[PDB]
Amino acid sequence: MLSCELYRMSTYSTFPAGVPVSERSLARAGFYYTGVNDKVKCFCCGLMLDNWKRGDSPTEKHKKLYPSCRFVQS
Amino acid sequence: ELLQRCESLEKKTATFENIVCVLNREVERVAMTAEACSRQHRLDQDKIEALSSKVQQLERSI
Amino acid sequence: ELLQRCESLEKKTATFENIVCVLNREVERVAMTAEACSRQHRLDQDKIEALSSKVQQLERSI
Amino acid sequence: ELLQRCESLEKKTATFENIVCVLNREVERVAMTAEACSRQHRLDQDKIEALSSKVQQLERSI
Ligand SMILES: [Zn+2]
Repeated sequence: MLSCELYRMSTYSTFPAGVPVSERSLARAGFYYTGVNDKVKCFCCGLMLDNWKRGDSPTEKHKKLYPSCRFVQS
Repeated sequence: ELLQRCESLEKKTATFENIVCVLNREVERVAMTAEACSRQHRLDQDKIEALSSKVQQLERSI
Repeated sequence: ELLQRCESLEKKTATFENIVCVLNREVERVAMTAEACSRQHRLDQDKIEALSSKVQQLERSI
Repeated sequence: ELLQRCESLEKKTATFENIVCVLNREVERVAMTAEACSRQHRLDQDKIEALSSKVQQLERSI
């Protein structure tokens, strides 16, 4: 009843502060929060990424690491 | 049913509270941006005034 | 159980509805500082585009 | 009580879905405005800097 993206965004309510990447940009790239550190996980492929730095692109870094992802295909 | 319409209300609701809690954070990051950027131009309007002052004196020599 | 869950739901719900106004009243405040800086490019485009010019007039003079 | 107090929780909770879409957008809109706006001041700062050095180039010349 309401966009997947926004359901993925809701898992960020607990995301730790001062992470230099957008919650919005994480959920947009298909990743929801795991509740551990700054580790997030793509609902589609199961790809786990953490330790995020400035100018990182979750969208790009997704494509680079697992391009077979039915989701990433967009 | 009411045992269940209501457990549904609980769920739909927590999701909204959680999503709006993320947007609060988003907006306040955005405020720091607008503020940092508004109050920096305060300088940028001074360097501009210094310039056009130098350019007028330089225009009056040439 | 059922009536406590209903009381609380209705308490959450009512406050949530006000938290959001807080939130989007924060959105108006911020948007108001955004348009202030974006108009501060436009005025600062037009004063630098002008001096950029005087200075190529002087440069051509010399 | 319970069954009407409960139907009320449904009417309202249903408006929330849309209230949270709107807020979401508006928060996104503003965050884009603010990040465009803060790359307008990265360049109102470079123009100033390259203009300010053609003037130094000029006044050394005279
Ligand atoms: Zn994936």
